[PDB]
Parts: sequence; C-alpha cells; structure tokens
Amino acid sequence: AKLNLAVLNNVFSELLTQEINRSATFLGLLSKYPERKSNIQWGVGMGGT
Amino acid sequence: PLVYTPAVRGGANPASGSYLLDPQYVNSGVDILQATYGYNINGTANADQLLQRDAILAILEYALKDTAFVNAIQAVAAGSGVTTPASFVSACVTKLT
Amino acid sequence: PLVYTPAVRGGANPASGSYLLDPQYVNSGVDILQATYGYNINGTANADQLLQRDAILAILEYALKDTAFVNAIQAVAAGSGVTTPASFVSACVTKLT
Amino acid sequence: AFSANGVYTLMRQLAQTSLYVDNFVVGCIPQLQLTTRKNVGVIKNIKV
Amino acid sequence: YAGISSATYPLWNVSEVDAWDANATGTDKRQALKTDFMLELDRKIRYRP
Repeated sequence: AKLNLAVLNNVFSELLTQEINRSATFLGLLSKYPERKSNIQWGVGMGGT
Repeated sequence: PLVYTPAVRGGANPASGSYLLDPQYVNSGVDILQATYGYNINGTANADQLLQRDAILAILEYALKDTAFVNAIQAVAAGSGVTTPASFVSACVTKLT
Repeated sequence: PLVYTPAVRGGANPASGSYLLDPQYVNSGVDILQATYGYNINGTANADQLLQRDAILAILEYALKDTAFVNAIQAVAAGSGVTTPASFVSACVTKLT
Repeated sequence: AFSANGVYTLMRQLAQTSLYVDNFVVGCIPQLQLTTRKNVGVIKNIKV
Repeated sequence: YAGISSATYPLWNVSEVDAWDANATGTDKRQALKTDFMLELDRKIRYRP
C-alpha cells in the first residue's frame, strides 16, 4: 500500500520520430516557374520542304 | 494450472508498484487501450488473489487485443435477454459455467 | 440488444477522443487499474465496430469490478490444457459459444 | 552514486557487527533504447 | 520492443537479409556471405530514408 502509487502521472520525453518517406526529390530539381495564364502554348516546328 | 508471466518485457515485478500496461489495439485495430495496473493497495494477496491477479492480467493483455475473442463477446451483446449492462456480465458467467 | 453508455458521469464523448476511464478496484478490491481509452486512431468505426467498442467497454467497466465474473475466469484457468495464455483465450472463446 | 564511465553505481557498505568485517556491495540499474527503427540493418546468420 | 508490433504496423521493422536458404542441400544450408548481401541490404535502407 504505497501512498503514491495510485497518483502518478506518465510524462513523455521530447522525442518524436518520423517514420514516413515524405521526400520530394524530383520536384526538388525542376526550375519552378510562376505561370499565371490559362494554358501554356509554344511552337513545335516539323518539316515539309 | 496456468503459467502466466507479465507480458511487458522488462517490467515484470516493479518496485515502484505501478505495473504499466503496454498499449493494446482492442477494437480490431482502430482504438487503443493504454492502461496501468497498481499492485496491493488494500493489504496483501492471500494466495487466491495471486491467482485472480494472474487471470485479470491474462484477459487484459491478450484477450481484448485478440480479434476472435471480441466477436464472441459481440454476439453475447446481441442476445434476447441482454440489456442494462450489468446483466451483460451475468449472462456471460452462465456461458462460462 | 445491449443499451450501453460510457459509465463515467460527465465524460461520455470527449473532445479529443481520449476517453479516460474511472478507476475500478479489481481482485476483490485489492488493486487498481486507472485505464484510458483512445478513440479512432486507424480509421473510423464503420457501423459494425460501434458494436465491438460497445462491448469492450462493457467488459472493462462492469465485468472486472464484479466479483462473480473474476471467479468465473479463475475456474477456466484451473482446467487441463489451459497453459501458455494465448490458449487461455482460446478455451474461453469456445466456452462462450 | 558516482558515474564511473557514465553508469551510475551505488556502493552502500553494509552493517558491521564484529569490528573487522566490512561487507560491501556494488550495483547499478540499466536500460537500452533504440529510437527510430529506420536506420537498423541486420544480416541474420552468415556462416560461423 | 514497444507497444508497436510489426504485424499491425509494418513501418516498425528492420531491414534484414536472412542467409538461410530454404532448399539448398539439407543439414545446415547456410549461404556464406555473398558480396551482394550488403547491397541487397543497402537497397532496403535507401527506401526508409
């Protein structure tokens, strides 16, 4: 019959472990650009002469 | 007989008195239980109460974590004479004898 | 059909989901539990696990405190073949059918 | 308890009775921790 | 090793390479340190970053 076994508080440590592969590798090398138009348009030049 | 040892790995008989339970996942792995277990607080255990503490820990470490035990206790709560949940625990005693 | 509510008086459906049990005294009143019960942690309870969560809380509150249920689970742990307590739950689940 | 090589060990000389006995003891209380099981790799049983 | 079991949550397991072949000879099979065990272990460490 301890006088303080019933009243104890479980306190954690300041230690959190990440276990998820939240890595963005291919997004990390793409030369991110701020386009604000409605669709990207460029020109592809085929042949025919 | 019954040969249970406490199922936490390094905390079998703690000197601090508070046998801390490992967290279970009781509701087919959607919940968590996360209990403790104080020892003797109203005297000592007189050789029956060792055997009953030996069996309360067995129904609490292993049975609620199990998925086939909970489906049996689910069906008892669907009986024709089980309401007012203190007759639930007296309906299963008649099943256990 | 079991009509069950959380037995703690004002703490039925908490905000965080950490439903904290009130401490009940087990083993003919010689030692304490002080459990909690975390709610949905690996999904939701999909309209069938509301009935299993209904019965785990009933066997955790109104059963281990009762003095005839703990003697009913003691007599199962005195038979023949009830060793290595992963098989204690198997001889208890086939008696509850 | 002193901290010989980081491990905290008591000494706690016991109770004497007969003017030349001097019973001592020594002991500690350990625990090991393996946070973040990502980094760990094992090769189980190679040859010998 | 904790509350977390490797059956329910497979993100709590080590990278292992078991060098005991199931059907090689009989009577102590025991594959003996092939040089590609260590880069078949290194592939599993590279996923969990």
